[PDB]
Amino acid sequence: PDHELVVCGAPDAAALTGLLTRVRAAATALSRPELTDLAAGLAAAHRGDVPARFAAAVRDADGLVAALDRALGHLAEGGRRLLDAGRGLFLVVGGPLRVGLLFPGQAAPVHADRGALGHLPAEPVDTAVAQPAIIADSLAGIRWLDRLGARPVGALGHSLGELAALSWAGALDADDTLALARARGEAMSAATEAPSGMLSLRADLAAARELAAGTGAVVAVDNGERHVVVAGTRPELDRVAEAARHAGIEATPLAVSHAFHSPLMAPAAEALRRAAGRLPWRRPERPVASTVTGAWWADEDPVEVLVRQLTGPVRFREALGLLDADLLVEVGPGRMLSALAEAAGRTAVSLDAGAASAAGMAAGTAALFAAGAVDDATPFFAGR
Ligand SMILES: [Cl-]
Repeated sequence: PDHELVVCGAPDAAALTGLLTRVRAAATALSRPELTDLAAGLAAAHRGDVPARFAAAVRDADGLVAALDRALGHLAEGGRRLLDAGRGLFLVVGGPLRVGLLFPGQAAPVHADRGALGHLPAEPVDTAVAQPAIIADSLAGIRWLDRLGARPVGALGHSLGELAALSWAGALDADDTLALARARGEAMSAATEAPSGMLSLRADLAAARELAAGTGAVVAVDNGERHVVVAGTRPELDRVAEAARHAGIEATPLAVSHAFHSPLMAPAAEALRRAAGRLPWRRPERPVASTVTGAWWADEDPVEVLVRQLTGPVRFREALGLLDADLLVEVGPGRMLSALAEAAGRTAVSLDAGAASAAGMAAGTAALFAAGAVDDATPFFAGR
């Protein structure tokens, strides 16, 4: 792999300081192969009840020494919790922490991302292909969490990702979830009755509703105080873009040929209802914060919820606020939701399941171990 995962731990902070000092001395000038041997040994030796924990994803021995210097500096100042998702460095004394899962949906590319630089097109996703492709990578990430025995507090899924979150929660098996994703992507790829799309606003929900009022456009995706997407026909979107320029709000056209999460998706929701009502749904057994209802899942009919999902807004801000978690781990390809969660002020890292780079699998697994949601990092060293 291109990133190595280095874990260890000790009974308390003073003991962890001693151990990290020793690992730092031993790491200076190790070759890559030597680093892998050290890391594989440390994962074998530091598993089970490991009270105080360090984990880092590193490119090389110098990266490891850098990460240890940061962790040592932290402990020296009496710190007991250092969570740096963007550097894949995690240190926790007195855990476990609460870890929540994020299940992504389809990417939301900008139509013509400048470039000149703006201060001075992209093709839409093929949704019938993309939806089952993303769900397959998320189901691979759930298998990784199952191999590790992960113990998160709850999950949420963005749009499509709610299907994976329900599968993780036991409402539907993997094969049925993948088949439902195929059906959903086929339904949602059908043309809308008239040309339509989506427009991203750097603004909050009330500001978006003010710009959309009277235009025909509607809120499609509520991602947070800094990001709301509206949807509608092209004339409707043009009204909002004009209103946004007058109000001084940045409106960015997205590369999509559908007003997803608007009433123009009603025909697709009818087709989805047929596919969904044929499945042996079960009550979820783990907490799911729905981005359809903005509330915890509780005895809902899944057919009704997943059908009105298509026409109503994605309540990612509300669902993310419900999920009480010191650390979030994204379980899916890419880092779409970790980016969204970071923009809401939360700490998040992506496993980036199915990626060429082991960057995400090393960082994500480091986060799960240091937070105490998994007890054993040896699966990262298996079967290379
Ligand atoms: Cl709302």
